[PDB]
Amino acid sequence: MFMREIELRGHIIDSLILPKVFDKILDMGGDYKVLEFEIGKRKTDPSYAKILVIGRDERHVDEILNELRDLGAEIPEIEEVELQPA
Amino acid sequence: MFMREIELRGHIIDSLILPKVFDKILDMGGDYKVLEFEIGKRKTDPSYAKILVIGRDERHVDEILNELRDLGAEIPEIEEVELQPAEKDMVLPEGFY
Repeated sequence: MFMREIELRGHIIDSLILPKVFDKILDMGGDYKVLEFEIGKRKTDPSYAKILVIGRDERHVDEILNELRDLGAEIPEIEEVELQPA
Repeated sequence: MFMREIELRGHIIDSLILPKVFDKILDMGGDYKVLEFEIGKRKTDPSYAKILVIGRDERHVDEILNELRDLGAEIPEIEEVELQPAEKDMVLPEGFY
């Protein structure tokens, strides 16, 4: 099984970024674990979430990744950060 | 300086609940610090947040907690509760900036 960790930075709180991300991951046969979650220090700053995505194999997982990038685009004010060797 | 710990439970994310809790505490002259945050296994499960509430004294913090208690009673997706500390004395004196 292959897994990669991604991070969502930005307006995580009142958006559907996370549910949408979670639905996508599961929709394609993957699973996730939220490894870190830090809320925006004041009700002003960017929260972030480190999500661990888990798959059968690297091509599988990456196919999910790429779709997760596409979601990042549409939903406004959320940045995706790569943690590992891209 | 007094502190009590509270916990929100339910649909923390995709709510405005958090910014509302924070706003209310700040409006009333307290400060808060988010201590823990746990997400459920599927978005249909409940998450929870532990938040420490800090005011000038117990009387006043109790005022805040009661406002926060009424907030949770209004919003249906979430319940609010207080946590008893494993420590008796929850007061801090002035200093520590």
